[PDB]
Amino acid sequence: VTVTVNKNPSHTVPSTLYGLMFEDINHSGDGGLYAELLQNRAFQQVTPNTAAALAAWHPISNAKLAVIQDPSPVSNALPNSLQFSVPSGSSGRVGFTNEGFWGIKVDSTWTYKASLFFRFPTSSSFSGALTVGLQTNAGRVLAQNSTQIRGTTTKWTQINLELHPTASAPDVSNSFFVTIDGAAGAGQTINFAMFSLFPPTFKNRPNGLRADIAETLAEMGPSFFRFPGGNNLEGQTTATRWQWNATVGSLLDRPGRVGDWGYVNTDGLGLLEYLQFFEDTGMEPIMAVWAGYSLGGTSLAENQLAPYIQQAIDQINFVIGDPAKSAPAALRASLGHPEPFTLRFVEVGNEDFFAAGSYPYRWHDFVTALQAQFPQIRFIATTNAWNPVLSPVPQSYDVHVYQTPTWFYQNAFYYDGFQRNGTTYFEGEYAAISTNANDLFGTVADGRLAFPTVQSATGEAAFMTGLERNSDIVFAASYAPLLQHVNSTQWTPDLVSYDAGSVIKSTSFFAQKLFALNKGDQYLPSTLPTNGGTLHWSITRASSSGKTFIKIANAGSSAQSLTFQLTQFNSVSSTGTLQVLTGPETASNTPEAPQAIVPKTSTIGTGKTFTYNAPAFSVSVITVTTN
Ligand SMILES: *[C@@H]1O[C@H](CO)[C@@H](O[C@@H]2O[C@H](CO)[C@@H](O[C@@H]3O[C@H](CO[C@H]4O[C@H](CO)[C@@H](O)[C@H](O)[C@@H]4O)[C@@H](O)[C@H](O)[C@@H]3O)[C@H](O)[C@H]2NC(C)=O)[C@H](O)[C@H]1NC(C)=O
Ligand SMILES: *[C@@H]1O[C@H](CO)[C@@H](O[C@@H]2O[C@H](CO)[C@@H](O)[C@H](O)[C@H]2NC(C)=O)[C@H](O)[C@H]1NC(C)=O
Ligand SMILES: *[C@@H]1O[C@H](CO)[C@@H](O[C@@H]2O[C@H](CO)[C@@H](O)[C@H](O)[C@H]2NC(C)=O)[C@H](O)[C@H]1NC(C)=O
Ligand SMILES: *[C@@H]1O[C@H](CO)[C@@H](O[C@@H]2O[C@H](CO)[C@@H](O)[C@H](O)[C@H]2NC(C)=O)[C@H](O)[C@H]1NC(C)=O
Ligand SMILES: [Cl-]
Repeated sequence: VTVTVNKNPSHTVPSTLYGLMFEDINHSGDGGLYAELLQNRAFQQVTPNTAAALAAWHPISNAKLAVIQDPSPVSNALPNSLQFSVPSGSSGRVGFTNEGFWGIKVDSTWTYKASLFFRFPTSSSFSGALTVGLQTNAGRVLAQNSTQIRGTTTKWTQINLELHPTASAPDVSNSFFVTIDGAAGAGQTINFAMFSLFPPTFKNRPNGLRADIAETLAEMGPSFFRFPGGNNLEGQTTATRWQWNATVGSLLDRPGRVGDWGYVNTDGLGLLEYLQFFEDTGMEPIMAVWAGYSLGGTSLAENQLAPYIQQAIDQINFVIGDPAKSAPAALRASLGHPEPFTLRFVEVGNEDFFAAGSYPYRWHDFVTALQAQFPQIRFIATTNAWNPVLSPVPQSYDVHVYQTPTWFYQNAFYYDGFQRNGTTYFEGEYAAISTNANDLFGTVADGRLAFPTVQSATGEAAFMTGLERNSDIVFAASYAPLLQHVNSTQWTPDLVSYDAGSVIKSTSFFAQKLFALNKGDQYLPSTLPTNGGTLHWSITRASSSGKTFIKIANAGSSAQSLTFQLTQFNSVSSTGTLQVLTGPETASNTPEAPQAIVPKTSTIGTGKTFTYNAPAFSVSVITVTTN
């Protein structure tokens, strides 16, 4: 195929074209990006006196454990405590462990910060050391530290101890422990609350993020971060929706909530931690607000919305408001960040195409109020575009699609037919999820992808060339989901996977990275690909340097030759860089083979006219300099 590349651009490529979509799914927040190592650290949103309330906690020796509704809890937000009892007639180490999120990486180059609160519910004669530490799951101590406590301590008391392992563990099958001497402790009861164990964090932020994951996200060169959902925004009912103000301030004051993926969220990854991550990485937010619908099916009635609209105003004021003018903005300043954060885009709800009967009045009432308070923000509608008709007219829509790899290359012209009428489009969730057109959301046995494949990433890349061609109206696009804990998964495939110790970069990750890191500010129109075909391309140019990025997706089973014609340019470099992602159709990066499929860089001969053989199932970027 002969591809003519015009010198005169057709439009400016948005700075926001490629970015990330986050919600806490597959333990992407708790157990993932948020660096806390203890699971069920504060007994949030569990039922006292059940086995479920003790999830992740285990006795050492003859310890007796129960989660209680404490008569004198550590805080209003944290009503549950761990009741630890040592039988009379005891000796030797006694206590309890936390298994982490399916393990804990123990590294001799890391300092860990352990903390907990305790009190004796009945004043006692106990006198002895409280030891915290890390052990292998077979019981070998890796690190420990201790402090003296007394049974006369009936008031809540925080212990803060560092841990300094001298040797790394051989694997991640390790636990945090708390012990006393069982002879000293015989017959004693202690109540505990609000445990925490942190490793070193990204940018050394207090209450911050897991560095290997945070660095992997920054490596893809994203421009935006959509958060906090996604389904995790919505709750199952009004009462269990995400609420900004429950996620800020002391961890003692964050109640947590039951999320939308079968597990409790601590809300330790809260609004300020998100915003600080954006500052640390150069991303801008696309922030969602709850919009009167929850996943159990209930829409608030129109005459019930006012307090929820106010809460959305408060949320935005926390991010951008003048501290002198609102309580939320004053709270951001009191938490150490008096300058406003950047916020250009707010999404109204999530997937309101499931509740399109009520979205017209919810959209109308939310956006009327929010646009008046925040004239500069662009509000994003979540129903299917133009059906139903919304008032006020949306300036943006969020479009989601989960489909087969084949659908993606067949639908690369999705935006070409749209009118250009001042509305922009956010492809806020997309992925090729299954090879089974008849059951997309099924099991791996029935075609669901466990991990992205070369097939899936190449189909996505073909669709992405269409997003880039149509970036006069498409302003943003993000794969979903972003993150997966391989030991606790509710959705596959995912962009980036991990266990307690290591990260896996998928084929799709590398397609996202190749697109985002090789993107000019000028879109150069070219000969169109075949609508419905397997071979697609998109060309952009950096206005300041002349670097010219030719992105090619061959989503089919045969190699195809392209002849690029750049004769409209006065000069084209005689060599270019070539970056190629390819492999067997069904190949994936997995925990067992995490680098099976990675990009390869080389040089190729270029000029005013030059050829390139795009392999079957490949994503290629050719970079030349043009003037
Ligand atoms: C700005 O440009 C937009 C993009 O071109 C315009 O969007 C179009 O808006 C009209 C309403 O004004 C929509 O038309 C409705 O279509 C439905 C039926 O639809 C569906 O089936 C067709 C096959 O026929 C399919 O293409 C869709 O995906 C659906 O499966 C009618 O029942 C209504 O009475 C009405 O005709 C278009 O659907 C819509 N196009 C797209 C691509 O979304 C928009 O109106 C413009 N906005 C302004 C303010 O001017
Ligand atoms: C036990 O924990 C304490 C408290 O975290 C550690 O003491 C700190 O050590 C660091 C690094 O040497 C100092 O910067 C702090 O000033 C110390 N704080 C206090 C309150 O003393 C101590 O190193 C830990 N001991 C072991 C064996 O891990
Ligand atoms: C977060 O703020 C919301 C208000 O924006 C609080 O919810 C209100 O709580 C009061 C007292 O229980 C109720 O009478 C109101 O009906 C609630 N309003 C809404 C909109 O839900 C919520 O309690 C705050 N969360 C925390 C942890 O303090
Ligand atoms: C967490 O998931 C990992 C990755 O799947 C598990 O490690 C694998 O375990 C299987 C079954 O024992 C082995 O065949 C693989 O070779 C292991 N893979 C790797 C890369 O080590 C791990 O066991 C899981 N952890 C828990 C606690 O279930
Ligand atoms: Cl397919």
